[PDB]
Amino acid sequence: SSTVMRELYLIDKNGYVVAQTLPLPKSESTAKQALEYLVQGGPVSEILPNGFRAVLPADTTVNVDIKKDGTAIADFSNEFKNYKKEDEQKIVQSVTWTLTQFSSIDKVKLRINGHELKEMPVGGTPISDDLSRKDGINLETAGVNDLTATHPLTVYYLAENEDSEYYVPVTKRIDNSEKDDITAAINELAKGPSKVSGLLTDFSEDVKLVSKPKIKDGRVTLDFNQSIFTKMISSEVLNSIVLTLTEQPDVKSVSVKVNGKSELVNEKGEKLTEPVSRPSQVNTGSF
Repeated sequence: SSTVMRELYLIDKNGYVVAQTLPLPKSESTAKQALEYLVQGGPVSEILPNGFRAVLPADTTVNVDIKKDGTAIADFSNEFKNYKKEDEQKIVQSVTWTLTQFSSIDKVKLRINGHELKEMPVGGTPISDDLSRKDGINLETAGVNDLTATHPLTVYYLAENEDSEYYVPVTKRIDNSEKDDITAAINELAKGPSKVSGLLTDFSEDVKLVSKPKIKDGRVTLDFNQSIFTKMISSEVLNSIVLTLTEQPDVKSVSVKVNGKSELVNEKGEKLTEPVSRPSQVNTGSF
């Protein structure tokens, strides 16, 4: 009533940048307000869920200028510099993903006291002129990654703490020989996250698509084998699918079938015959 539910990209106890959807006071400058609620020791302290921490250094202030081309310019005070090197990429991703939740913002530029950032101050992490969700989040960097032979794709895995389950986006490397990123996403969901990553998958490893996905007017149709599930598909599996696929360009909804038929039911026993769209609140927080 006096608040609006807003995505804040906080840092969880294992180091992941993660959306927590939290009640923020009505405001005339919502993009600016969202960033203000990333500031350590600021108003977010009162609504900070357990197992998460704020992102920007204490006493950081910010202006946000939203251009007509969809670019938001976030101009920070000098306290912005007062972070640990280890958090450098987290901060860029947090700000980027927090700003781009708004339909008027799809690109981000960073400034400190009006000075344009081509790199982050503490550790020199490069920032591109075009900064968006496509620059990834929680990048998988374990092992040898051939960036010439792979492309980034964001996939949501499951985490949990005392209070709740929540969905954590991770940018994986997909082989460039895969031209179907819908299928790639599903295969990655079935494979599950890295071992000892603080993440889990509710997918069986045997899950496969049995038909090529179709897409029509932003609606993806998936046809699974029996491993996907009375024929119940779990909420964790369904949410993961939908969050993951609706990160992809032009995907607005997902319909699910098993071996040709719309026979899947959810945990409430409801038949899933219609397209499921992205949750209105991603990772509602508990405080």
